[PDB]
Amino acid sequence: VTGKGNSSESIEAIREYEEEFFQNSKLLKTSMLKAHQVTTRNLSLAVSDCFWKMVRESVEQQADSFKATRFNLETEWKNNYPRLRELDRNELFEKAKNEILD
Amino acid sequence: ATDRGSESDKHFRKVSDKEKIDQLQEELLHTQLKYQRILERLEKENKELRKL
Repeated sequence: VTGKGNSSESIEAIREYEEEFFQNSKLLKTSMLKAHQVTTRNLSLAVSDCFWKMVRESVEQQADSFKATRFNLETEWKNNYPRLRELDRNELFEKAKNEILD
Repeated sequence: ATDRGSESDKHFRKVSDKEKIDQLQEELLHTQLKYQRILERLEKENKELRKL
């Protein structure tokens, strides 16, 4: 529910269009559109509620792949790099620096 | 550890458990179990002889 309007039009212009377009146009006079489809708040709510439902349903199981990845990395380390730790940009640099200085 | 069945069994068991708690079974916990109350009520309705 928007019109060409301008970039300065407020959100309440959307409510004004929700009234004028649908009370004036065939969208309600001929029942082409349902009232709950007129409301953009219903789009917002339908997205939000099902969004958090999908969150609660699916996000939890992402731990299985996280654990599998950690297991694979630690397995490669144990098999080949038992001395390997969180040897990120800082730790390897420090060890190389100390060896160089020595 | 090398060429040992025990390590393969441990790896298989860990992966199997991770799959058992994966998304395949997670969905069923939110789509099937919550209607077991309705199933139990329908079982109670079925055992009653009123319908028969």
